[PDB]
Amino acid sequence: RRHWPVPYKRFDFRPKPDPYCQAKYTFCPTGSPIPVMEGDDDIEVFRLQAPVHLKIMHDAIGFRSTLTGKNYTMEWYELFQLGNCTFPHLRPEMDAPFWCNQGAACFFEGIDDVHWKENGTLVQVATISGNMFNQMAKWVKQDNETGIYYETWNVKASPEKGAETWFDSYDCSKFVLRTFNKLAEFGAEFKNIETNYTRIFLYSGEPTYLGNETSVFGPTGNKTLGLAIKRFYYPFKPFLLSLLQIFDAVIVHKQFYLFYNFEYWFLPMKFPFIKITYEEIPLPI
Ligand SMILES: *[C@@H]1O[C@H](CO)[C@@H](O[C@@H]2O[C@H](CO)[C@@H](O[C@@H]3O[C@H](CO)[C@@H](O)[C@H](O)[C@@H]3O)[C@H](O)[C@H]2NC(C)=O)[C@H](O)[C@H]1NC(C)=O
Ligand SMILES: *[C@@H]1O[C@H](CO)[C@@H](O[C@@H]2O[C@H](CO)[C@@H](O)[C@H](O)[C@H]2NC(C)=O)[C@H](O)[C@H]1NC(C)=O
Ligand SMILES: *[C@@H]1O[C@H](CO)[C@@H](O)[C@H](O)[C@H]1NC(C)=O
Ligand SMILES: *[C@@H]1O[C@H](CO)[C@@H](O)[C@H](O)[C@H]1NC(C)=O
Repeated sequence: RRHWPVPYKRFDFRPKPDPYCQAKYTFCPTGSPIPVMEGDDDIEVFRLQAPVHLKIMHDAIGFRSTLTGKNYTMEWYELFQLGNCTFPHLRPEMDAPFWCNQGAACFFEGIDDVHWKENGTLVQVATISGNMFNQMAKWVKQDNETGIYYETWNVKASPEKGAETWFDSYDCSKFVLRTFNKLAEFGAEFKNIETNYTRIFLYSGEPTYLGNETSVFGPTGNKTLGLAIKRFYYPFKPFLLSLLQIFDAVIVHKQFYLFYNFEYWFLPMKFPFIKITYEEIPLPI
């Protein structure tokens, strides 16, 4: 009882992070506000990729202007890093597991060439007007305030072509693709370069909707299933014992519990279970 992929749910505003969520490394340490370009400016648009399952890459977009002279980096990643966006914390004063899963956009001056050219990619893909850029900027702000949480897993029926997709992730690469589609809306024209992205895939049958955080944990909810989800999540955080628990839940018993849109789903795992691909997603036309 649904359409093929569950759509990503947006919000009217971005809440402040709970004080329980603290980062070891600060999010967007050099982030400057997005400047306003001159309309007739020429802004080179660069593809940026670097390593974070041998090929797990981080994506970002570069901008260089001819009038400003300076260049800039733009990315979208986790406020408290990947693990906190993928698995929750269990606190004893709460029936429900707590997440620090917020991701957001980061924009700052300068492009660190060595960071991307060493073990990654740095290639110009477009040239847009300042006007376009400014318009793009506006969209980013809206996006930054409506798409507030980071999601790791792409959930698909099988590695085959044409296989049904249950869930799309919402990470850095998806942000880059959103920006490029938006630029395409303005009429921007991309070079024809092979652009491959990292995608972390879970393979399962049709998911089942288990419920929101109050429909599962708390007084008006199932107890056995809540303790089941808790027992599923506990090994993913503080070793060998946890590895065996994870292998038994995911491989032997073919079970996954997916947090998506702040709701809980069940994934009947299958096939190669967890694959990390580096596949082509073409630039928009
Ligand atoms: C998208 O939304 C996020 C979250 O609301 C914004 O993140 C915030 O970005 C600013 C600067 O970009 C951060 O402030 C910085 O703090 C460091 C030290 O903490 C300082 O060295 C910098 O000079 C700057 O003051 C801020 O911490 C960060 N996080 C939060 C929770 O506010 C982001 O700026 C937004 N991006 C866009 C393009 O709208
Ligand atoms: C993931 O989130 C946890 C929970 O907020 C962070 O762990 C806290 O980190 C602060 C600062 O280092 C410590 O003072 C707290 O004691 C930690 N709490 C717990 C429960 O571990 C953690 O830093 C986050 N992960 C990353 C990579 O930033
Ligand atoms: C960005 O500008 C710096 C100089 O400030 C330069 O070292 C770097 O190569 C530039 N990168 C790109 C992609 O233009
Ligand atoms: C990019 O992905 C395609 C799949 O569409 C694959 O055939 C190709 O080998 C990949 N290229 C690289 C450099 O990994």
